[PDB]
Amino acid sequence: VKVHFDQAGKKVSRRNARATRAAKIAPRPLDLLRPVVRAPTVKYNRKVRAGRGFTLAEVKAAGLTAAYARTIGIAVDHRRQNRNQEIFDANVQRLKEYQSKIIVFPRN
Amino acid sequence: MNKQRTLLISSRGVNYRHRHLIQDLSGLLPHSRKEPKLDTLQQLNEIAELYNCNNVLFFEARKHQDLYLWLSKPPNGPTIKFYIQGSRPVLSFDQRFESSPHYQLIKELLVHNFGVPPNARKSKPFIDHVMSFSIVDDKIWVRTY
Amino acid sequence: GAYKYLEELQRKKQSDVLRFLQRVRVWEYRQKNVIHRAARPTRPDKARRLGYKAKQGFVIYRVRVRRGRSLRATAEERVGRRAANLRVLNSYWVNQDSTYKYFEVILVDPQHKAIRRDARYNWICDPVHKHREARGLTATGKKSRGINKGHKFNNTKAGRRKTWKRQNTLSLWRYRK
Amino acid sequence: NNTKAMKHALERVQLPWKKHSFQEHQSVTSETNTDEHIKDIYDDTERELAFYKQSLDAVLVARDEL
Amino acid sequence: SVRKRKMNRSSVGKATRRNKDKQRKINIQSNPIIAANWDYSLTMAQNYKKLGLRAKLQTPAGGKETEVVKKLEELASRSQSEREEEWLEKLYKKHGDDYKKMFFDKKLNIYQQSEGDLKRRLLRWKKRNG
Amino acid sequence: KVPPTIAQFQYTLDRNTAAETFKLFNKYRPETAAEKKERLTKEAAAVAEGASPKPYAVKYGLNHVVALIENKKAKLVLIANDVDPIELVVFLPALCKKMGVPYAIVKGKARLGTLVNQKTSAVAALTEVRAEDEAALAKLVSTIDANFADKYDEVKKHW
Amino acid sequence: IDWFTRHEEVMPLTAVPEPKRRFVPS
Amino acid sequence: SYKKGAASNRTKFVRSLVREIAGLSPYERRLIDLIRNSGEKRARKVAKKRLGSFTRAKAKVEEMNNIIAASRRH
RNA sequence: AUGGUGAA
RNA sequence: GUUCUUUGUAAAGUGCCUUCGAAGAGUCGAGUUGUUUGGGAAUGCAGCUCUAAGUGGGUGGUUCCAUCUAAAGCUAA
RNA sequence: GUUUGACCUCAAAUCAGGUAGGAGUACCCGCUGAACUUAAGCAUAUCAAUAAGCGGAGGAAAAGAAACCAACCGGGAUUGCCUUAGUAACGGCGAGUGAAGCGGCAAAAGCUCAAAUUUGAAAUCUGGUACCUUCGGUGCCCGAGUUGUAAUUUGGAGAGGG
Repeated sequence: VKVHFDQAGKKVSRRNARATRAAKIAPRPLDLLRPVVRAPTVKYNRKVRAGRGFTLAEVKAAGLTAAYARTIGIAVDHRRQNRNQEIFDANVQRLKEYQSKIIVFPRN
Repeated sequence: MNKQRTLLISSRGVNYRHRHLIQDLSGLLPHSRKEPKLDTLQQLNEIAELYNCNNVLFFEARKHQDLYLWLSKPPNGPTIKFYIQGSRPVLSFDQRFESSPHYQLIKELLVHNFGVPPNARKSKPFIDHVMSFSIVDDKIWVRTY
Repeated sequence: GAYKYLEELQRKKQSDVLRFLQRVRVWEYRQKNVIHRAARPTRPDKARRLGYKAKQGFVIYRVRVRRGRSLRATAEERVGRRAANLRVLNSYWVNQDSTYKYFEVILVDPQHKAIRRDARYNWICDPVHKHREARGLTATGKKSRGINKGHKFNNTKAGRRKTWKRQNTLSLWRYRK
Repeated sequence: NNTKAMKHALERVQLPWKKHSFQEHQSVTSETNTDEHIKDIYDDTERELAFYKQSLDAVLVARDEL
Repeated sequence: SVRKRKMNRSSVGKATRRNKDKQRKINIQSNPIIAANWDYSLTMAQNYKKLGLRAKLQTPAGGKETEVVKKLEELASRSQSEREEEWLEKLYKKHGDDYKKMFFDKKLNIYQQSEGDLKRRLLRWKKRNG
Repeated sequence: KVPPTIAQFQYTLDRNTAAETFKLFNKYRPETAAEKKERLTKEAAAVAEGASPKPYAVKYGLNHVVALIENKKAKLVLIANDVDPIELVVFLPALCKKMGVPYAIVKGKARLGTLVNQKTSAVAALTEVRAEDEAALAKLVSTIDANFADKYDEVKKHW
Repeated sequence: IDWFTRHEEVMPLTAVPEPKRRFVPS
Repeated sequence: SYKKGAASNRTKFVRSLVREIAGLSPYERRLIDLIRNSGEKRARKVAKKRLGSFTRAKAKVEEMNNIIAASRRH
């Protein structure tokens, strides 16, 4: 019989983990820019949720390349497909807004 | 005159309850032909061309809980779909089988398919059991005693 | 190059050419020990597509096993005990008899400096890969553990003891559900 | 589902059993047993008994012809 | 315990480690502008909002420009080899600007490069030289 | 009992033709590790202070030869009979017969190794040649096709 | 019976272009 | 399956080359004789029993028909 | 029952 | 931050145009004897017999359509 | 040449450099596997894909970049938590057994081979040795290696050129 006594302990663990990741990845926002996706099954199709990664198509239409996308902190998925038109539009707008916000520091 | 052959065939995926039904009825039928495996529909006519079988029983398997049995004839057979939730047999029947062509045609099939030809290859002289065929709530009920 | 021709030649196993090679080699491998070292892999196309480079540090042990637990894993386990310094990478079928089966299990020396360098194979030097065959982490071991993806492998995907312990031990929170 | 092609199937598929003996047919057409008169269709009580009688009384039709 | 009982008993001592304060107060390390502008009394997310920069790109579970200009400040701010240059001198003095003749040439243009390759390298050569 | 595609070997090239084959092939040695290294240091000493055509040599990798036959670039192909896995080279005489590239089964694998700066070679081929030895090469092609191919037309049969 | 090889081959089995690396000195 | 598995002249060449050089397996050696004597009907029966499914035995007997026809004539 | 120790 | 050196007709990236373009077999599968499960479409595995294909093959949905690419391997939290 | 020389194979040594055993074992990964006990006697269900035994690892292990789930205005490596749910389903329907996709979250990272030729030059590596700025670098010698070691490619394609 397991008991989760460490609910308070592991929240403090997880928070300090994020604090270290903040200290090491200083200007960057801890997590990658994830897409916006329509959920499967009749029950949940009304819900629109955070997907895994974009696509080569959504990345190419935004105005950047796949390998470069990952270095600027955009999660890229390759097995996901662009069947829906409205989702495609929403993600492209999401990337273009993100590209206006980003400030990529020089390597010198 | 009554010289026929039965051909019990199955699709990918059969065990416990359904394989109890396949193996025991293959044992109970002395003119049965037990085959390995199939995957799809048009091929089944050419399966009958091999063994000169006058009958066919095809176990199709779809939505994980159900059952879909296909009964047909070799040359130009009109098939009927089903959805159910080694001595010489005696074949009993029903009044409501003769009420419509819908049940009269399947009665004809159940006579010579699920029954027996007298000149079977593994035919035993001694009798043991009967075959109960009857309709209640738009469906058939068969028990062997 | 030739590996396409060999790949297709190894398909027709009971064909006249390969049939003759079997009956000669089956006699020859019975003359030698139970567990012994072959200098070169007899089916080199198969050796490659299971991760063998013909450089210093790679070893091809030939192993004999009885017929009628799995035989491929037993073959790997036998060479693991004899050649303890080596690490089992993969194994493959070469030849069989009525009484015995032969496998040409391929090994890597983690201690040899030609492997400690190059990054394509230096992963095997990591102590987490000591006796891969004794834990079923080889190709045949992972096969017998029923570890794939699908509806078929639901009860044995991420450890069959792990999913049992998860399902048959009560879990309670601070503020009870 | 039309009945024209169904009757065309009755032309080609159906074999004449009346020309031949009951030996070759071996099928008792247990007529006048409608079986819509069976009480308790969801409890499976009279459904067992009425079908068992339908099967066993059919043997006696074939018994004289045997 | 068996082993712990000896370690308490022995005159060897224990490898005493006090490292619980350092698990909370983590210093920032990867950016000097941030290193000056980071209140350690505040949390992670509170420090980001104080600066301006976003701490999370997704809609967060649960509930809730002095520095950024200095980042825009730091955002405001290849030759050819000796043989390559000397080889291009040989081509230019021989032909001039006839790139068709230059790539159909065998003695000076050994590696059979296209018109576009030779002219590009000559443009770079004409920048460093005449 | 040997299945006909095995023992299409052992019916090898004879004494005099094999000698003449090496009289040609020993002219076309690959430049050895020492010779190649010293040449490049000569190039380093010269070109750093103050043109050459493509040099012909024999081609000797199994993958390289199986490329060259069916390319088609090979003219003569020598094949050793003694190979540890025989199945490595059994298809190769058939490949040459199918693509119409003249081949010869030579006797001894180390015998191929000598002309090639290796221990063993299993297969050796001469893709291209200097102009002086062109007529000699084509004569050897006819010599090999008369001795090896025409005498053993029945080598595809008989166990 | 050397059946398939009796019909002697014509174009090579590939169609790959041959690179510029096989011409200008290496 | 956009990259389904196109013909590939080289792969077709290698498969048919090996098909003759290897010879014939004992069941196939029996099978080709069974075609010439007992017909294509009984050949498909033995091939279905020997192999797994009938869908395999069709393409197998069809391959044997191609081998026999091309051997004797050309 | 599992595993072990002893034994005219 | 502070410098010392950066080279070689070197190493890539991007868009357009042109010519090609190979992806794992005693394995997949098939029958059967056991083991595994609460597993109904013997699930998973092993033993034994036979053993494939390339506009292929595996898995699912009512006559097509959708979905991946096995039989090789590495990897933090 | 009745010599001699290439290889391949089998040897050798108190040679040079290494490495494996044993302890610990809570967790993990494999292998093997009872009985008291539950439904009425006990062959399954049931104790139990337990305990003991055996083998093997690590700071975690294992798992993992789809031969996946789905039937939707599709999701998109794996692992864990909440929920789906005591539902589907199975069980002399009984002792009862007992999931999974979706959804919310924790954490997020992808890639390397084998595959068609570097063929205008095995471009690679081991070892010995001499020095140097020594978890190594360089020169020289030796061996491995064409029965293929490097570079380039892994379907998200990719390569050849322009």
